[PDB]
Amino acid sequence: MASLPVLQKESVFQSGAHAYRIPALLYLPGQQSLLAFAEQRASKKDEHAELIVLRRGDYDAPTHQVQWQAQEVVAQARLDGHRSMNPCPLYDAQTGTLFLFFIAIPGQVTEQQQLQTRANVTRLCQVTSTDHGRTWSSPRDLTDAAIGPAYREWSTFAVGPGHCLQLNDRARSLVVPAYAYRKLHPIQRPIPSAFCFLSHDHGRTWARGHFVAQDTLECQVAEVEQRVVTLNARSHLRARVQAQSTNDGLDFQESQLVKKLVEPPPQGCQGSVISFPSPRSPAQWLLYTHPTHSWQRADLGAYLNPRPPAPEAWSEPVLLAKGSCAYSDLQSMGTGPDGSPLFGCLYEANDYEEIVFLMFTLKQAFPAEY
Ligand SMILES: CC(=O)N[C@H]1[C@H]([C@H](O)[C@H](O)CO)OC(C(=O)O)=C[C@@H]1O
Repeated sequence: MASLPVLQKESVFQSGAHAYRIPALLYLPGQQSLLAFAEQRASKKDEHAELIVLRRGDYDAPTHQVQWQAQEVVAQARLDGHRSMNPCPLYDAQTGTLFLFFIAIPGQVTEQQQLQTRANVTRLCQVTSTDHGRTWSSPRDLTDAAIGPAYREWSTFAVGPGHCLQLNDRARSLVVPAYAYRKLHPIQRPIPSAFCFLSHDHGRTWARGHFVAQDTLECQVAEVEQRVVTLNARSHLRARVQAQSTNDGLDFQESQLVKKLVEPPPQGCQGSVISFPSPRSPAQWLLYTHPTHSWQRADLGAYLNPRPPAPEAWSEPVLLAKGSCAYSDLQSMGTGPDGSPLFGCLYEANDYEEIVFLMFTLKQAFPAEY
């Protein structure tokens, strides 16, 4: 009945003068340290988002523990008179440039307002850093160059939330997952769909990836063995929707509903997925974390997929945290102290009053595999 015994469990963000929701985790391999982002909201309500905070954590080897440095505001991540939300970090392994994509919405203008008004006022922004997050660039509002023509086709949009992807294609392309509320019917309300923002010139210029099966929300993507881009998305149904792309995220040919991966009643809850080298035919497996309770957001579980992307291959979950659990973001941290794949997990806990950092090896969560 207890949670899974892990290598680490520390509360990295807590309620105080501000509340903190919507976590993001980035593993800088050349540093052997993580970057944890989160929304610093004046309250726990979405419209009360304000800026994005950051904390750098450095993995100590002798102790197999991570040590976080004081939290700080990524002051640059924001547009004049706009709030910031949905941090989506990504490290370009080739140029060594750190990217932090985010959303900028005018003051306290709600999401709901944009939806029932069918008037998109959200803006796609990004900030870069060439010193591991120590200093950032001036914010770059990509709204025009990435969306442009389609901006009026959406009631509203958002990126992530969570870490992004960089394919191992000829050009090492950046893939920023997302979803959008598309105005398709004159009467029927706009239905959201997942999709990815693509870039093949290392952030110079972006492009919109094509949508997936209707009714998909926040999502994440991971690459796996020829070469595919599996995407896991939140849905208003009662289970996760996943899809595969064989053309580097430009289109998703296959799209199914995975019943083994449940979703809470309202409109589900953001979950997270990543891939890692396979311990033992396929070169990689997938790991996913999301609440396992079916009525509410609680009991964050970890799911394993040893035959990606076969839907039915997903495993039964393992309890990572008992009680109130919401959003989360995973990260492949390489080889763990016990020679198993190492994982870094950031998750929303206790009625959104703290964001917890979890660290465990594949051997701890899925011993059955060994
Ligand atoms: C950009 C934004 O406001 N995202 C919000 C998201 C969104 O409303 C839903 O995915 C429908 O699109 O919902 C939730 C949530 O706790 O479930 C918090 C997020 O901050």
